[PDB]
Amino acid sequence: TELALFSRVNGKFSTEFQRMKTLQVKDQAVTTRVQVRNRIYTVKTTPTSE
Amino acid sequence: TGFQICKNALKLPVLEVLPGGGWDNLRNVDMGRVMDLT
Repeated sequence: TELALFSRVNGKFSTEFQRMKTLQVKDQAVTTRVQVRNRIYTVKTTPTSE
Repeated sequence: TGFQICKNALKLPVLEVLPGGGWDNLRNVDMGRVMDLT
């Protein structure tokens, strides 16, 4: 605002309002599953076992 | 009826898929040894 009266009386009135905001969200979810199954031999009993 | 003489002489593995062993055709698993392997 600028107000000049009689070309001699001056008045200035300068206002400012800055308002900044910031929001960040980060989510993360890692799932891992390893299943291993070896089967090497198969051991059976002879029918002639005592 | 053992191959350990053979392995000692030749230094070689013995084939591990040998026939002759009976096979239950119902549940499909080997069941016994029928033919003599010497």
